[PDB]
Amino acid sequence: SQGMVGQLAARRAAGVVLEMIREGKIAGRAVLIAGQPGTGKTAIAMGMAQALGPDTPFTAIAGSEIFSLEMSKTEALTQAFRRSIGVHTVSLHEIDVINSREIKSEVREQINAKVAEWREEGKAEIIPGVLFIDEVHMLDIESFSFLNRALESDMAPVLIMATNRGITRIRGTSYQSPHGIPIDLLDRLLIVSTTPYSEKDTKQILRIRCEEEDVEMSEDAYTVLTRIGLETSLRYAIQLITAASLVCRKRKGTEVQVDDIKRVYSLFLDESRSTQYMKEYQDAFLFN
Amino acid sequence: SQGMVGQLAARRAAGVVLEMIREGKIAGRAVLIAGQPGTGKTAIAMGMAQALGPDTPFTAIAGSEIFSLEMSKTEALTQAFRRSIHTVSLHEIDVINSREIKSEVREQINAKVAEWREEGKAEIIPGVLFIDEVHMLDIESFSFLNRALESDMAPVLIMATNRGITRIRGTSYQSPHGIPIDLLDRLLIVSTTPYSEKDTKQILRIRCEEEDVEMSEDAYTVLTRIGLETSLRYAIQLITAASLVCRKRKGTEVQVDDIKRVYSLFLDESRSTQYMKEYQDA
Amino acid sequence: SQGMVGQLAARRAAGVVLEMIREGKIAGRAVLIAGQPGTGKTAIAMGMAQALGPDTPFTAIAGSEIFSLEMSKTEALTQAFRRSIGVRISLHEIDVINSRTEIKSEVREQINAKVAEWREEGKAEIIPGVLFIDEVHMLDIESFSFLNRALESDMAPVLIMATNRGITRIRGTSYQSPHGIPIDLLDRLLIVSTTPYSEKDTKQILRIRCEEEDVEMSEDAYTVLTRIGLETSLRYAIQLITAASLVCRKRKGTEVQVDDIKRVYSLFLDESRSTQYMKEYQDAFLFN
Amino acid sequence: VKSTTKTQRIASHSHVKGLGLDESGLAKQAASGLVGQENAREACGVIVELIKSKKMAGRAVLLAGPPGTGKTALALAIAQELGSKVPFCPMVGSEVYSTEIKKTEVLMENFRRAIGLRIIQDVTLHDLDVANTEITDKLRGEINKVVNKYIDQGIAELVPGVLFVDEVHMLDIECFTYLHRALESSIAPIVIFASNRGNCVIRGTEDITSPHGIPLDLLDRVMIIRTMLYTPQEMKQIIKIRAQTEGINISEEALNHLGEIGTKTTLRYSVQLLTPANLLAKINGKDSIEKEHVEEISELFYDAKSSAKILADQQDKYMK
Amino acid sequence: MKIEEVKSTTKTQRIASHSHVKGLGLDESGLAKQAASGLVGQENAREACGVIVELIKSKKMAGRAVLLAGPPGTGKTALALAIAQELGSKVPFCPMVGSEVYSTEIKKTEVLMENFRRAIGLRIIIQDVTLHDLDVANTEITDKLRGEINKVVNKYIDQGIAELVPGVLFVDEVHMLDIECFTYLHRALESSIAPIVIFASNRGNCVIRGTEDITSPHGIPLDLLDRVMIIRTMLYTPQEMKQIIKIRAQTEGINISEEALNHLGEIGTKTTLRYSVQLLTPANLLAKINGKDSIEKEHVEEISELFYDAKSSAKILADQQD
Amino acid sequence: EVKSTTKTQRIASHSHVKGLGLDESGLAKQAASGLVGQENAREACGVIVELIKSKKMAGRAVLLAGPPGTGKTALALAIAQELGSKVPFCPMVGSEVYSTEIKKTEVLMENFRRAIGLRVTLHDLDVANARITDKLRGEINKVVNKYIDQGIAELVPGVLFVDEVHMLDIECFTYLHRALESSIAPIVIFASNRGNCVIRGTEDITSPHGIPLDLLDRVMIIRTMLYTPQEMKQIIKIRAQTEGINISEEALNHLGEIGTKTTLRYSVQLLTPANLLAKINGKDSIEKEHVEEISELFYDAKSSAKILADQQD
Ligand SMILES: Nc1ncnc2c1ncn2[C@@H]1O[C@H](COP(=O)(O)OP(=O)(O)O)[C@@H](O)[C@H]1O
Ligand SMILES: Nc1ncnc2c1ncn2[C@@H]1O[C@H](COP(=O)(O)OP(=O)(O)O)[C@@H](O)[C@H]1O
Ligand SMILES: Nc1ncnc2c1ncn2[C@@H]1O[C@H](COP(=O)(O)OP(=O)(O)O)[C@@H](O)[C@H]1O
Repeated sequence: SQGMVGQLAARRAAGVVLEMIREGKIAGRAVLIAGQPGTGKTAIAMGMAQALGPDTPFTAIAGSEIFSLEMSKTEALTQAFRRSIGVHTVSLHEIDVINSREIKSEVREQINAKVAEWREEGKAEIIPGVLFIDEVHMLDIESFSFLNRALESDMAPVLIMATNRGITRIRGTSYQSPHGIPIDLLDRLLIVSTTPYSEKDTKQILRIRCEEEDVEMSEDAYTVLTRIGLETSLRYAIQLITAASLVCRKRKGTEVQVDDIKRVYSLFLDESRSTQYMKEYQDAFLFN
Repeated sequence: SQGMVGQLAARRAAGVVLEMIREGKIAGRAVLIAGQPGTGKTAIAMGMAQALGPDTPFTAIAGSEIFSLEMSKTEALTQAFRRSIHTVSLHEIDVINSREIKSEVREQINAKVAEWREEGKAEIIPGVLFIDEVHMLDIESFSFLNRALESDMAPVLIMATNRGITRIRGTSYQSPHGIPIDLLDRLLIVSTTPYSEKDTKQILRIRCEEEDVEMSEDAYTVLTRIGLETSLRYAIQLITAASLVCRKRKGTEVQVDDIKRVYSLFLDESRSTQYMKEYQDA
Repeated sequence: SQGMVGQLAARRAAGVVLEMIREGKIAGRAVLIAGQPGTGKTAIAMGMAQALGPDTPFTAIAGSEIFSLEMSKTEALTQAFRRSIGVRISLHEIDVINSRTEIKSEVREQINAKVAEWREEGKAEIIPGVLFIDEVHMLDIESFSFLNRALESDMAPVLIMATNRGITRIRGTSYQSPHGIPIDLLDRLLIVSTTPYSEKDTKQILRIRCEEEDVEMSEDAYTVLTRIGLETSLRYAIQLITAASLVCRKRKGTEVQVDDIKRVYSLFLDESRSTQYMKEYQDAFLFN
Repeated sequence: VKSTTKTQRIASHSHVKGLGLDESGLAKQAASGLVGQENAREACGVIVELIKSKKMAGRAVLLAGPPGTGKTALALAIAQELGSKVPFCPMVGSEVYSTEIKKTEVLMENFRRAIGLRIIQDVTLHDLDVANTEITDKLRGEINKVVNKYIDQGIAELVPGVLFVDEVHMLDIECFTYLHRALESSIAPIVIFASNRGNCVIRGTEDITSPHGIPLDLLDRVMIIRTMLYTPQEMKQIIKIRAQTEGINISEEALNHLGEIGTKTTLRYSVQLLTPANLLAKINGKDSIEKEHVEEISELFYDAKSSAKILADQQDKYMK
Repeated sequence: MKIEEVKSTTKTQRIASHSHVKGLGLDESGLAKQAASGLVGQENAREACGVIVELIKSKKMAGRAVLLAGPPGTGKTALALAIAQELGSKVPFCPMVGSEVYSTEIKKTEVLMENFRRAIGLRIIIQDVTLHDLDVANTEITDKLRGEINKVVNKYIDQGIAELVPGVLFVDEVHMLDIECFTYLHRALESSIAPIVIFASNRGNCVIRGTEDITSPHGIPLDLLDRVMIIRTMLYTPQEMKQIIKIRAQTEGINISEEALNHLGEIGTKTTLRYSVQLLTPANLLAKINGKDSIEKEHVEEISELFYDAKSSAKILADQQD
Repeated sequence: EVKSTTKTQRIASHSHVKGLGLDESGLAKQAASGLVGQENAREACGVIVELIKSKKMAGRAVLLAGPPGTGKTALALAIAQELGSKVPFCPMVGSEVYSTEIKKTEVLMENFRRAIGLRVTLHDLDVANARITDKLRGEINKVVNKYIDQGIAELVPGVLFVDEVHMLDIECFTYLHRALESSIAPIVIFASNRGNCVIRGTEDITSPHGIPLDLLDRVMIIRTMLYTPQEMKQIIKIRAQTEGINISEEALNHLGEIGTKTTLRYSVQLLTPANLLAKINGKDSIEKEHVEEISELFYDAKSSAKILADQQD
């Protein structure tokens, strides 16, 4: 249903989290979504945005997105929370570009007070959104400190963080913590675990994407491809499809045959074989 | 006597140093006092301040005190020497004429002082500076002292330390006491030895007197025994917390039972770490 | 002939490199003169300066001259290339003329554009020089990046680099390359290897240096002085002569004898014995 | 009054009203919310009487013990009983690292707030710092001269509060020196540190190893207190006290099963499964939380260590 | 915002070593030929690039990129050049090395934002022109000017007057770009005017530049490595390697005996193909000094004695030092 | 114009060094002009004195490698003695370059100017011509090249002693490499007691004595050897004489083993404090009793830290 396939564990757990959001009992927590890369961590976060409301704001910013020279880290994070709060309804960072034009920090606090008035007025009304920070172990203690100050606010959104890392050095210090998050915050997190896809789960996924890219396919070429997916990676299999049709439709086959999937699998490699060929050449060159 | 006890070696060695101070021969030297934490290094340094004169300026800055985000290191150290030299010191005069300090207002006061001093109106007397945990300082600050000791009005420097061979902070070389070798060839080094059992008892007997707290003879040998087992700093801590328990049950004066209770409640750094390294491994 | 002695391998290869300079085929390359210290790397480079021109500019700057207090690396390097570019009816020379105090990028493009006028004018003519950067492994990726932006130039001079190190971590990176040069540049270099001087080659050299201070010498002296030369360094033995004559002239001997060379060899040490003695003492107190 | 006191931090400590000691100074098994932990409870009782008897000149307090053993709770207890409306300021050590504000302004703002004046209007030194633009050190000395004057005039009394600095091993060598210098003054509050780490390299020196990550300059002015882990039988008693204060009905067996998670992970985790467990019961239309629920949450949500256990252990076989 | 087809910068030295590469030389259904349009061998990879040519024309390359992994001296700049040739009609090609972004006199974001604009051209009674030229015609580079020219250039296509020919951006030594450079690209590859990015790398599992615990394939981040299509290149056979050299000599006008390729080929098998190809010119000039038309095996054995490859020369100095 | 604020406090331990005590031949007398023993190195300095007088020291320096407390400064001070009357000598330690209130190039370029004098040092001509900056450096030198042209006043270059050379970073060496090229430079005498050291500021390059190879080549190295107990007593006997300290014959023997145990710098330092302790007991001279005590009271540096580490155990 709605593009979910399997992942019943996280889907259920995500369900529970909505209730503490609806019941107003989420204040001073967060959600962390732990699991291998490309196991629908984004989707489960996208899901909660949808199911929670018709106009709920949503923002998807990665960890490594903050290390850019565009502005400070604080400006980048501040702009994120400001965007992920809706008040037709338009977000607070949307309002900042009108009533400003960088932004003077005075402009922000200026708009804030005016908004507490119209909200209190009973003409304007506030709704929290959802912020999603992928790859969270990239952030550092100077940015984690900002979040705890940010969650303490009354109009704060719900924060959801994802990661695919176990015990790791907290970026910015010399200590190790689970998920590279400071321990002051991990005791407030609700951790939700996503497991890798099964065999049948994988097949269903490709079959959905083929529909999305209008590509005919044989049941043999469908299950020969799913086999690849479980052996290497799901984001590889999905890569091959569009490239597979263009070989089949080259010879005007139209319905993809196993020959093409055997062929195009031999032409574009995946990151595993790419390294191992490099690694082999590296060491034989180091030989003598 | 300044209620000195024990330290028979360092006390005498300190005595010899006063003569080269009085004979005008301490110029181009300094005093280093090596020894374990809590063996009267500040006291022995406080002693020489006393015996050298009734009004000698004395200054206590620790080594790590220079790491201030308020001021740079040079102000931190300059304000030390200026502070350590009716009668008043330069740094106290520095704030009046500087009604942070302007760099010109110091050199200004120096010229004005060279007149009144050479005049025969005022007299300058050097004091004593004490820099505890000197290994914290770095080569950027050691360079300053050597330039600072060259002045005619400079005080005598007394540096304490409880470390052996150590990396000179700011470089990649290991030097004794973390001091550069250009400076150790000028220092007079004095070693302070740990206290015996008898020496310990007399110390704790004085501080109970200092705070108006009685004790039984058993308590002293117990409390002194704790002193030798853990640290004199810890034992001296237990007393005030000891009296408040003895006075709790309306006892007159502290007994062994109360040293028992106040012991099992408050802990020292040795037991505190082991009763937590057991959890750390697990 | 012409002062060069031995180095018969590099002398010939240096000869070929002139031809790619004369035939206009050096563009987009450079010369690296690899070889242990004190094997005439500067000489063979200076030979190309002599052999190529009557007025050819020449600059001898080490790598460590770039790490200076009173200018950026770009400033110091840029002034080198400016100076080593000849012009007559060098660019850095004119820059104190058409400027007056500092030189600016806008000032430079001015004189460069004006020079594009007088060159094609037919009246003024430009001729490239030779830049010699000894101790090249000192440079970093910020300086190598500048060279690749420099050698592409239309009046760029020929770059000659020296070095006495094998693999090195490129200063500025976490990566190791042969000769401490980035791999993007080493595929554009012509490498010449210089071999250490033979015995007869050494003796001939000293005989030239002695002549320069009108210092006369006995035959056994040369034979003994060469032995120290091959044993320690050509750059050491040449140091002893000047000092040697002053002992001979001290006893009005008129001509250096082995007693003097045996004497002054006993008074002034060399870097080998110097360290050994330090390292012997360095250990004993360290033992305790 | 600026009414800026935080509440979402102390939310997990609403039940703690006192230290629960008899007149003599021996702990009762449970009173004023606290349960067990008698040794530390008795020790805090002594610390209470040195603060009132003015014997705590300069000294601080350290609560060394494993996480989830009542460190913050004991600190909060002392403040309420010691005086009416005495301020409590919890802070984690990692709050000093912020880009938009200097370290000194982080420590001082909490330090000033922990102190209040009883004129009658009770207000914290920090409200007078925001009542009297930007607040610099010149402004603080002035208020202390105008506040030390009011109390001396009988008009108001100074009630010093509690400053709880959790994760002390994260404050660098510069923050401590800023504390040590302030801890000697007379208007400061009582500083209570807390640590669950043994000997650690003092943040900012890369060579010094001192206990708990504190300098020896300041470590000789601290009174250490240990806390021991809670027993399975005490563990179940604490959670029942939180389930009540939340107005949550829990089954007797499930209170046992939730207690064992306490022994497995931490007391802070087991308590945090109450709320989500309750909502899962509302989904199935129940009043109380039955064992099915707690067995359900305990398989949906994960404690921190086990999750990284899964991923890292999957990571050896995931990549080769 | 004037159009300047004439005003341009072309690095002669970079095209010169691939002057012979005219087309990917694919025919039929993309089947490779042993020798076609200058290329030789590399049949596996040549066939694949033929597919990428189609994905680009059929507009399927939605935010994808290309990675050519393989040992150095295997035809990786050549193939990426041919793809630019095969898209046809003088599409831009901007070869750059990863280590160029570290420059002191210019920010990293400018060095990349620049090289992209050189690779997207606009064929607009008509004269082609690159987006960078419309910036230089637009002495200040601003983030406002960017979107303006993106609206001005894309208002012309949207008027139907203008057609956009996006070219190829070849970034070699990709493992030398730090994170901030990859995240700059990562948004630029999202745009609709962007060119094709063709990365290239010969290292293996490389840690991202900076103090990063992450170990990533080819030193690329994981977020960007997902939008990459990897193609492998294989080492050249002695026999193929000769047929490469014979083509460079023909393009330089150099007459060389058979035994001179048989020997010059083997040195390629030992060191690289880039080293062997470089020896042609210096061999020829020495062949002129001895007054011969063609290069005899004596000249290759001679140059081989004078000039060294970096991988051996450094080996000598370290060991003779030791 | 001159306050002459020269480091007298620094040279106070060298008052007895009058010259190199050279003999008529290249050999020098076993004991003369204050110095004692260390003959081999003394003779070499005799050669360095000639190359300076014969103007052959163009570009070169001197390196005095040897263990600590073997008479490095004393020779370097003596060399300034032999080069005429009242020639500048500016002893500086290498770690003085690291300063907060001053650029490294200042305090180096400054000591260099303090050491070249006229007939009045070139550093005096910057405070006297002060706005001392690099613009004014290039001006008074040519403004003084003119005076030698006129013969009004003659330039005598002095000696510069840079101790602890291994503490100067790669930037300082490149600076001296420049100014040692100019024609108004003094004789730079480095001193080091360490073998191969990573050149400060490079973290990978190892060179002899911590000196870069470009500068390590224009250097003439001279080794000094440790003193015998025999000779070491004579030096301590010489310092006592110059300080008016009567010392017992037995004490010099007990004060000569303590030297060879630790250093010569240490034993010379124990004289003054030993004397005052004898004044306490109202003695004319220093008896063995005293040195038996000061050896107990004060400690040499390495032994003190030796004790504290063992107390760490
Ligand atoms: N002695 C106690 N009696 C009852 N509840 C307690 C006691 N100590 C702690 N708690 C509660 O247990 C939970 C976790 O303990 P907490 O004090 O927060 O851990 P930490 O030890 O790291 O500070 C909180 O709900 C807290 O209020
Ligand atoms: N298949 C080929 N066809 C034609 N020329 C080739 C072929 N393979 C390599 N070359 C030539 O070899 C040289 C190296 O190009 P390339 O291999 O891309 O450099 P790199 O190997 O470092 O990527 C160029 O001359 C290129 O044209
Ligand atoms: N040859 C000598 N004869 C007499 N006294 C000497 C001699 N050499 C050094 N001294 C004295 O011994 C001490 C050693 O100083 P010195 O070792 O020269 O400096 P450094 O330790 O830096 O090398 C000084 O008091 C010096 O004057």
